[PDB]
Amino acid sequence: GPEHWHKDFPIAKGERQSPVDIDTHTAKYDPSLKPLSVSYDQATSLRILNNGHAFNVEFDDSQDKAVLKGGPLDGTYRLIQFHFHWGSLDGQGSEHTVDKKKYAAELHLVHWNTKYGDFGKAVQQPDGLAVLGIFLKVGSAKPGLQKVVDVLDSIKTKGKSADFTNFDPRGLLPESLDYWTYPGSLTTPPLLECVTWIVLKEPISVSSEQVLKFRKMVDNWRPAQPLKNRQIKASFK
Ligand SMILES: [Zn+2]
Repeated sequence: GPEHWHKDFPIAKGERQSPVDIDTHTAKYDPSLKPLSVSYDQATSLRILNNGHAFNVEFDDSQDKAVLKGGPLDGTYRLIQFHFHWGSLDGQGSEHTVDKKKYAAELHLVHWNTKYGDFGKAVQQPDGLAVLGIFLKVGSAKPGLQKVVDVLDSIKTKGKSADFTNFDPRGLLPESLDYWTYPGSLTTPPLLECVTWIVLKEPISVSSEQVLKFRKMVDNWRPAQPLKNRQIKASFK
């Protein structure tokens, strides 16, 4: 596991690895950051599948039917999938941290830069993927989330999948798209340094009834990585 990733994947000791802690004092507000555009009105989900590390909802990236522009990014990024990381106890579970503070879970909406013509060729570049990072606090319910948790048992174990259509990812957004952003990597192997992270300040809510159905596979995240030379910029003053 994570301590012995550097064996098979030596990018793991790299100068741009993710996730990172976000000490808010140093995270200086950049006003050249345009604001965050999200066109998901024609997002076409295909499958939900437990891959024996987490569960991924797959999307149709055949054309610009669900795209991410603005923020720090040059061009159009296509939604390809989203998946979660989550813990055992609930004061642990998120990949990223804020002043060392940790959420129950983190939701990662993954997009790839159409400059490069598919995910395969995108993952090979520094500006290849843009990953939209959203925290989960446990609290008020999430109707957006409810359509997911429902079907979690028709994929109990590693390898099982399902049809999963007309899922609307905009149900997973918070009311504030204020964000920190830094250059980083996949949090899981192959840990490729091909990612412009977009971590949102505002978490969403999920009910206790929702986090328990997500286990009935725990602590499936990765420790804070060294920030090295990198600046974290912030969209909010
Ligand atoms: Zn992830």
